[PDB]
Amino acid sequence: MEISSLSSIDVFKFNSFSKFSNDKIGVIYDEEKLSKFKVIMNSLDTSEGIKKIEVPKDANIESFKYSYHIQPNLKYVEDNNVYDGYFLLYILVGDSEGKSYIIFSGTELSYVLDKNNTNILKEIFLNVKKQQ
Amino acid sequence: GRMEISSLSSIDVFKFNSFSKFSNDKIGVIYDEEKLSKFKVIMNSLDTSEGIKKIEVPKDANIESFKYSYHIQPNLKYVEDNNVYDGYFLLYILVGDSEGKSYIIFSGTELSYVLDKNNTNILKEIFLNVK
Repeated sequence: MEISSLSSIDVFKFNSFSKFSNDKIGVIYDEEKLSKFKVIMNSLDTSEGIKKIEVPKDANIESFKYSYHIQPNLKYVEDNNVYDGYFLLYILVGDSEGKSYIIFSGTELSYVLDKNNTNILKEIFLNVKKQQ
Repeated sequence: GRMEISSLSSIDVFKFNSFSKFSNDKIGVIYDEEKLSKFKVIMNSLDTSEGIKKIEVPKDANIESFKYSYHIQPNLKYVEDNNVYDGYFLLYILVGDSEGKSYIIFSGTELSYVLDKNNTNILKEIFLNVK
């Protein structure tokens, strides 16, 4: 299963570490931001700058530049066929050490990302706005 | 991104013998997943990364300036309109000049890209010891 494309990322207020948020902030549609997030998502288990870790249970949102619950809406390839899918993620971008975290909602699967990846995440999540 | 490369099966490598005609002088083939996956990422990021820039085709590039110069045929699968298709590209590639830059030119077109030092380092890994 490989992500071929993202169509959007729905962005929600980070209001829980256990339940995916229904407090919607906005949506990311920009092709370049989506392409950069795809690359990160496809490199979680194969990059020197990303590491699988236990869920940081004592993390809090005030320690990070950006904290959101996000739903990347995507297409993936499996068995030479294309499928529509999504993920429900908690994302914590840019702590005091320049690290970031991605947690898969409803699981204990999580990753820590290095400064290089954090810089990319800061580009992706800059000025998330509601059309209002 | 209406067309997204999902995977590469190989890259055929040919001698860089022209700036106008794709070479049929075969040197070898790259099969390594680590290498192919890195090349895939570059090809999908040509228009969407800070380290790659669309440029006019270089008018006075010399193969002697580069660590590697090849004509390459990446063999691939891509997604378009919810289908997986077989495809390929015919590229001229110039890897690692004295400024650490690399170039990709699409054979038979005016489409070309310059790649930064980070990408050049990746290309050097991909094109090390072609057999």
